[PDB]
Amino acid sequence: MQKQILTSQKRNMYILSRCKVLVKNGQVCHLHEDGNVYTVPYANTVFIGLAEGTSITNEAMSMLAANGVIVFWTKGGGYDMFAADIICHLPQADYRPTKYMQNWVRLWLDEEKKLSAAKEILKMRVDSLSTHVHDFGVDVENKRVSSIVNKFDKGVTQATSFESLLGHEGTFVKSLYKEYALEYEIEFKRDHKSADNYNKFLTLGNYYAYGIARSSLWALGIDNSFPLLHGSTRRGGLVFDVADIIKTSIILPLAFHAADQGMSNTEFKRSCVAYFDKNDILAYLINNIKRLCME
Amino acid sequence: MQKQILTSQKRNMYILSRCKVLVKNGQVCHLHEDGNVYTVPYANTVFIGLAEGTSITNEAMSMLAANGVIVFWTKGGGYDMFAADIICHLPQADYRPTKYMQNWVRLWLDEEKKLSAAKEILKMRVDSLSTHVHDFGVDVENKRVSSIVNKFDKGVTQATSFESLLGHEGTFVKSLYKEYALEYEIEFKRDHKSADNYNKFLTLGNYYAYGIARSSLWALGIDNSFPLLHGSTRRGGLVFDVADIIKTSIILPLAFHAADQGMSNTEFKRSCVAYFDKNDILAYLINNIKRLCME
Amino acid sequence: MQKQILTSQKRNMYILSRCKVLVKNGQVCHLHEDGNVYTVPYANTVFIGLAEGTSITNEAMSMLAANGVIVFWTKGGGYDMFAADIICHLPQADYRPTKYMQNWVRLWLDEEKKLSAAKEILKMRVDSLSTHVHDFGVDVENKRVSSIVNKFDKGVTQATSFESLLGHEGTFVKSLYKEYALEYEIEFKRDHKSADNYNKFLTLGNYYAYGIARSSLWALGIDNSFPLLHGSTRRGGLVFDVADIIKTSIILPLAFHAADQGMSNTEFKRSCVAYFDKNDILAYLINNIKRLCME
Amino acid sequence: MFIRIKCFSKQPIAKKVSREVSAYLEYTGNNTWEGHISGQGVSNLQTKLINVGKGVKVVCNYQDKVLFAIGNVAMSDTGSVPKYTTKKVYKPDDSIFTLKQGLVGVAALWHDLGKANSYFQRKLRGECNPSDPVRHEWVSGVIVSTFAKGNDWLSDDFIIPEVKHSDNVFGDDQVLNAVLWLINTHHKKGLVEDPIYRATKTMFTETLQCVNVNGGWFNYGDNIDECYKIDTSFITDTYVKQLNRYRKKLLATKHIWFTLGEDQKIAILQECRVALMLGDSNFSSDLIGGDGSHLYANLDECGNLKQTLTQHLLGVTDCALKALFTINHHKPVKANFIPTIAEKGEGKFAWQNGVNMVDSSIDNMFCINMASTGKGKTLANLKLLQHFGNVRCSFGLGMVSLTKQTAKQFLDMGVDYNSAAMVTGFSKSRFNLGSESLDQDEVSVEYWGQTSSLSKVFPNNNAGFKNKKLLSAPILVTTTDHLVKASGVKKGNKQMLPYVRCMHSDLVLDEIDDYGIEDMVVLARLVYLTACYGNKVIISSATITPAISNIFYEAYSSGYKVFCANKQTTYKGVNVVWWDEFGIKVEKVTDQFSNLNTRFVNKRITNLLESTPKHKALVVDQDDNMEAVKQSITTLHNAHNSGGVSFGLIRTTTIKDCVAVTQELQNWETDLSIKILCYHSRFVGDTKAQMEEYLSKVLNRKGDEYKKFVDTTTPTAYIVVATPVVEVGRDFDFDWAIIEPSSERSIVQCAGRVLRHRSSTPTTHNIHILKYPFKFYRNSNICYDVAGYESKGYKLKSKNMLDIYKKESIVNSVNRLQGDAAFYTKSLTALEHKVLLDKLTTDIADTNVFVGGWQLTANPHEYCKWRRGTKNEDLVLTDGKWSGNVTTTKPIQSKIWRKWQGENGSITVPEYLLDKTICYNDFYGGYEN
Amino acid sequence: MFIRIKCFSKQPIAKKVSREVSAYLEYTGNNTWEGHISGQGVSNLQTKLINVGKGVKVVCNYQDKVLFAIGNVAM
DNA sequence: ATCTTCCCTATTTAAATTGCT
DNA sequence: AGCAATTTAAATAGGGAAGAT
Ligand SMILES: [Mn+2]
Ligand SMILES: [Mn+2]
Repeated sequence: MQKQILTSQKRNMYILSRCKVLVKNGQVCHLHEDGNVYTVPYANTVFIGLAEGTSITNEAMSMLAANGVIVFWTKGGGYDMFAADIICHLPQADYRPTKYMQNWVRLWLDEEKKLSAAKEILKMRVDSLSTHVHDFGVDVENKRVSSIVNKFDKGVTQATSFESLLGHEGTFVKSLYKEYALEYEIEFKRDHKSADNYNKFLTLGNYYAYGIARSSLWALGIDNSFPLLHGSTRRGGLVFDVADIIKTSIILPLAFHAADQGMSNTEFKRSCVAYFDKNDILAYLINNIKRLCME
Repeated sequence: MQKQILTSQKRNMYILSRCKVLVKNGQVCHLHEDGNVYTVPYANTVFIGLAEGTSITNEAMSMLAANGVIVFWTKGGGYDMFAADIICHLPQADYRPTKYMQNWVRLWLDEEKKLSAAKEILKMRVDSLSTHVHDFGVDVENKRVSSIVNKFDKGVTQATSFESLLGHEGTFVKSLYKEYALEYEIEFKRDHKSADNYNKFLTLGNYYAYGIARSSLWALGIDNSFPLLHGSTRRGGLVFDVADIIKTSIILPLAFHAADQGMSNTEFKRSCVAYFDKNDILAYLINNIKRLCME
Repeated sequence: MQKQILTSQKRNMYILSRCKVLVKNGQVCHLHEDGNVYTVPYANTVFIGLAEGTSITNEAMSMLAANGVIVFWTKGGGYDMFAADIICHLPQADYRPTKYMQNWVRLWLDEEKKLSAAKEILKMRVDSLSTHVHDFGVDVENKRVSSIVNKFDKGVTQATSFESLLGHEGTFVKSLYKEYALEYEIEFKRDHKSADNYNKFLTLGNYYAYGIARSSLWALGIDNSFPLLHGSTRRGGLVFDVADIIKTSIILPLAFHAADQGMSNTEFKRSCVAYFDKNDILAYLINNIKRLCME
Repeated sequence: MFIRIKCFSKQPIAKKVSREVSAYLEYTGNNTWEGHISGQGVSNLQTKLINVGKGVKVVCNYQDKVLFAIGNVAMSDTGSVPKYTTKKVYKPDDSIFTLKQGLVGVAALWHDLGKANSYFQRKLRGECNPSDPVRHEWVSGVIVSTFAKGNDWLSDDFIIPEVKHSDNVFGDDQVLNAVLWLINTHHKKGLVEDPIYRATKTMFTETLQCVNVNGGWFNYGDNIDECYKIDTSFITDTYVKQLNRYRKKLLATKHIWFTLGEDQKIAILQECRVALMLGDSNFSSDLIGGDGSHLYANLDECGNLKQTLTQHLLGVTDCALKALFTINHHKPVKANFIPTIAEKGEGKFAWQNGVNMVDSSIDNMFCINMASTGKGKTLANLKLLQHFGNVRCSFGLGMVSLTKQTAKQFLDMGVDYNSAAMVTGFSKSRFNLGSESLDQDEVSVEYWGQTSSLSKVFPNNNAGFKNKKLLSAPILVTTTDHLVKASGVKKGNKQMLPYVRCMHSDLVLDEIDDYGIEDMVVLARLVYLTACYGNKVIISSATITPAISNIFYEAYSSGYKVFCANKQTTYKGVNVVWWDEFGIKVEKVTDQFSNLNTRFVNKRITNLLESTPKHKALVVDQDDNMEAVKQSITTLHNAHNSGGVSFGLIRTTTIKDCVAVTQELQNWETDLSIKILCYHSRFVGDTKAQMEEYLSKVLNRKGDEYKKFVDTTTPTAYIVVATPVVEVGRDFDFDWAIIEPSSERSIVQCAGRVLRHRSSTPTTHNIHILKYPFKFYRNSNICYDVAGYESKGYKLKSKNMLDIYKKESIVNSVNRLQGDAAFYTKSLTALEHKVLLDKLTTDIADTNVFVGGWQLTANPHEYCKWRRGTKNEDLVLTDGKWSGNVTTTKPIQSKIWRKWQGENGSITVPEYLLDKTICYNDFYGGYEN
Repeated sequence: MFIRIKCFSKQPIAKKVSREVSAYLEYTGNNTWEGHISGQGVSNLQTKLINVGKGVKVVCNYQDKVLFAIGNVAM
């Protein structure tokens, strides 16, 4: 049976597109219409997203869920504007460790402890920024980013509600979106439905950080129905709360660099694997959410 | 093939086997083994299951989830589910944990409702024994079995602590084991490591009970980290606590009958799922968890 | 018959050890004494080398020479301080460009012109340091290295005899070798018959720079038998000037880094390929002899 | 961690390994996978790639170094992935392999000629005594010697002549004598009782002529005439042609046999004997079924007649020939490239970059690792092994628990069980309690590993679990007694498994000073045997004595001379790598080892002396050592304590000495709060193990975690009265020690148990050495012989430690490192060095280390006994009820701090103390009362 | 410039294509080569891999962008 | 349906030998 | 000594059928 790899120590992640996923001689493999059967390292896979035109058998889900691979679908509520229901199946056949649910819900029910936990996860945004630096984009130590991080921390320190929190999010994310855009010399309006690369790479990285965040949640047993951020535009649950720790530190710089340096979708996807395994972001989120629940 | 499972009152847990689920002429259908297509009505089903030999496609997944028909992947039989997402209040309009889930959490938290719910789960376990009367098994109305039932009822009602309830639960469970051993002319002592027919048949029947209790806990959105009897460090202890209700009422007589007649494991699986379909055991567990959590 | 690949953009680079070099079925390969046949890419090889227990054949040497691969034999050193004699097969069947040899002769025969070329080639190692800066080891622009290369340039500017050039050559080699020793915190003495890894990595880099220098000289038709720097200690030919232009810039920090990190010789071979390929040190040497010849 | 796995496999063994390797890595096409994975993912991929079946052809590359190579895939010598490999690569004057083939083939067709006598026939049929008067190997030797005396034994027709009883069968012909010794010693070696012969015999034949029938073969001797009347039914087709082809092979190659040296002949004939028992036991293990009757060799489990002697001789021949071929032409399976070793050592491990001063392409290496404790010696040994490439080594360590400690270090740094194999051959019942899931400790016996190709030539496919872990281990972290049997055994085929293990693997012996003198002699015999096949010996001992380091170098030099002249290569010398925590030095040494070794020793001494003195020892003046212990405890508590709480170690010599010191200290009236522990070796399984785990967790002073395992709030004297079990292999840190003197290495080791983890220098004195050992009051003639190198041949003129030791002295390894032979009768250190050079000398003697001529005999395994102890019977406690004359007693309950109870287990009692009751007790184990 | 050639051909068209491309890159193994070569030397390799004959099966990967794919490549 | 095992099915690689230069 | 032609044969891939869930 063995240790079967810790899910923080899995490095492969995939989002398959226009394929039939099946089992051929015990192999998780996706077959395209040209007759090409590409295997998947299912005992090392973090997640397999499924794009439009995809299909998967029962046995492929059976030996992905036995190996702890989270499988989601990018359509349905996957237009990312409402972000209501990205259809995301988890392996709950494995009986998960429970204590992170216990400390998480002790702080959830208590609304003051939920507010404090929300502030910690909002500070994790700037913690992610400082820890994960990029050498092909925005320097974190320049005056604009340091000023807006200081403004974000002094606003989230004196915050009173989740409506006040929703607003601080508006500021951080929107202005980091913008600050990158002005440094990448591009008039940019975030739109999930936009065709430019600066948005299609951003939605691909949104799905990638969705998979990383959901795998980090499921690892600890944490679900999604217990989010820390409640708002009108924050539909989607806890997976987006964990995922937007690493938009502006990881997903957004990689997407902006990709679009500016003319990468293709495949290489942006790979740049995402390289950053998610070189700095070990899954173990980062898993250990940090242990810091979040703790007691 | 096509299989109907009543779960709460009106929604039906559809189980699909040896079929390819896709979208035909704008609505979700599936081609079966006999080459005949079958459609699915969106109104009467909420849970739809994908058993062995089953593949689903992406737009079928999206349109099923947009119609409130939330899909899960299961081993063939419909009560061995390994992959799903979490029930919300609505699948598209919002993302909130179910009332049942929240009620369970609150009940678990305050120590008095947790003790009262532990007493109640054992009350309904004794009810299950009488409710699901078998033919080959011992008489529940027999004087020895009724004496064991009244001993368990007195012991649960007079107890004020959980370790007393664990001792009384073990006494009741192994006393029913002793009664069924007295029926089937054998020295039976419950150990998981034994390779005899009775112990290993009870073990895989208990695994089937864990699967159907996992489906019943998932179908109301109850998470797998809030056990009543078992400790907080027991991984998936709520699955074991809910499966305890039908372990000594359904799994134990079926397993002892199966070891008495000595047939193979797949036909014991078909006997277990036949007993689950005929008497609506999952619906019994669903109503059991509603009456536990609603209080 | 096409452009036959120009020598400055040839990339592959080997020194073959304990293997008989032959041709199978079209390609040049080497067969070790265990049955292993590894192919040599002769169309892109700059040089091959032959260590102890090596044996090349006739048509293999022909396919290297007609393609234009300079081949030497590593052993032959028998003195106590000097890399004595390396035997080197020039591909002269390819008729060479001529006027670069005429320019080298017109500077070689005139004594004041040879001294002038001796001057510029002594500061060529100084600018090699400035251009080719490694990421590890020392920094070139520190106070000690700049002070010693400034003293070297001041002394070689006022030099008027080749024996003064040999003395200043000795102080330069002692200064660099010992400063690298200081950085890597070791005691260093350059003996070619030493078991210490900083020494035989330096002899391996001596062979590598020898091969690079004959490929650079043969690419412009320049013979080794016109040494513009000569002396009792310095008697190797023109290879012991165009080979040790790139000791203290390329090989010696790479040899010290390889002897500090301490894996096998193959990482040093591959690191020499990587740095001679990434910075185009062969084309850099060829272009430097180009701006030497027409001035 | 980024790896790349390539497949060379045929069959669908390029297919059912593809499922597992495609479960963990992405497919780059053309049967090549490449991707990122964790180290535990590498372990899982190894475990489910090897277990999937035989024929897996997998090479893995981490960056550019090879991670692992499944099978005997040649893979990479320089480049990786060859083209076709066909046949006929080198084909040299192999000579000595043809010599070993001819000797093994000629002897193996003659090894069981002596079962044809009528006594062996009625022994197999069962109407006489199953023990023969003369063993059948000697009868076959008599047959071959009589045939050689009559006809020309190399080129003639065979025909077995009329043989009589011969006391000696060894003549002068060197090659015949080799064949005769192979025939006679295919079951057991001859044993020579003669003192003059043991005194003088050195050469090959000149010792072999003294091997008579009375050395074990001649059991009782009343049916000799029936034991030498013989039938000649072996003259068949295939037996005669096999004998003819092997005899002519020997005939053609014996011209290189006379050009060998004595050392060669001994090592080559040892290899021939090992291959001959390998073939004999391999054919005797399996049941062949068919038989041609009228003559028989072996019996089955039912006792029926099977394996007739013609086909038995033919089967033993081919099996021994195949044994020889696979043991002489093996590229053995090595360990994984551990990625947590190859980086830089930081801080106190920064000396481990000395491997970057050693050549990575040396065929031989003799490491003398003189680094101090706590610097990571075994990690540095693994680093030195991995500097030359992939690792294949046998970490032979004393004690079970030290092998457990090195295994736990190997596990938590980088080594999985696919490369490591922890072997302790007793199956101890010491289990870890508290939490099985939250343990993260207790290195166990599974060895997923990889079965080597040498298992097919061993009897009945090696064995079960233990010998598979022995032979097939790339890294074998073992107790040392699974390796010292390689040098040879008395009776049976127990030599072959450690012999074939040490043939293709390096040898790493750590802290060799804790072994006995005969133990160190047989360990240097193992070093010589390991160097005989080009493997590298790493010795790791800080307190090395020049004598020891020298004789281990000379054993390695004789072994490397064997290996150099065996492959017809000129002997350039031994790559000696002196190593400590202050530096390294690699020299090609063929001669003058002594001056270079003493210069490195002096450099290490000067690198130890300018550091602050950590152990200041005062020899007490108080004659009576009981009250000397009292006064020294009071003084070193009043001087050395951590806020009133002090830890003391009373190192005494023997068990009744320990209980005497304990019973005095328990009855000692003082204002000090003495809390007494007994820490000797005579204890029941449970009790002993409990003491160990407690002591390891309370004397750990690298952190302040111990404040919670003892009552440090109240000023208390925590005193541990112990025997030499504390000075070997214990990671203990006492505030101070009171030492009963037995040997100077005991003084240095118990100095190493004081301030082992801290770095604070003592102010006045942290060690109080007793004036006399307690055996002075029992035997004034000799008192230091128990746990010391004093003896009847080496007597101190005075037993006063003012006369034989410095009164004030900084105790370190310097006195043991220096080496003094003069004034050994009135100083302890020079007494130690004297014995070490007078027993481990550069002679062959009979119990010595250069043993030549006697390897042919059973003498080095009888008179030099590994772990030579007393009779030792084992009184066993069964559920609280003792077995023999034990009688449980009650301890004094005055100052006992901790007392663990025991119910199972066993105590090891010498036969001398079996006469009286050992009187086992819960606090202190065995005594005389 | 660091490229990688993958060959998926059949003998003896595999024999001859391995013969031809093994003159340009290091044999990383199992009919797959990887090495450093200039892009106009890459064009030279392309030119005499076309002229070498039919049924030939070569794909390229500069970084991972397919620099040239020869034949109806499966990929 | 999906997937597995096995039997064709022949298509597809590797070795082997041997004149020829 | 490399190679070529050319045989010879071992193995790889695929498709169809049938049996499991
Ligand atoms: Mn025998
Ligand atoms: Mn025999």
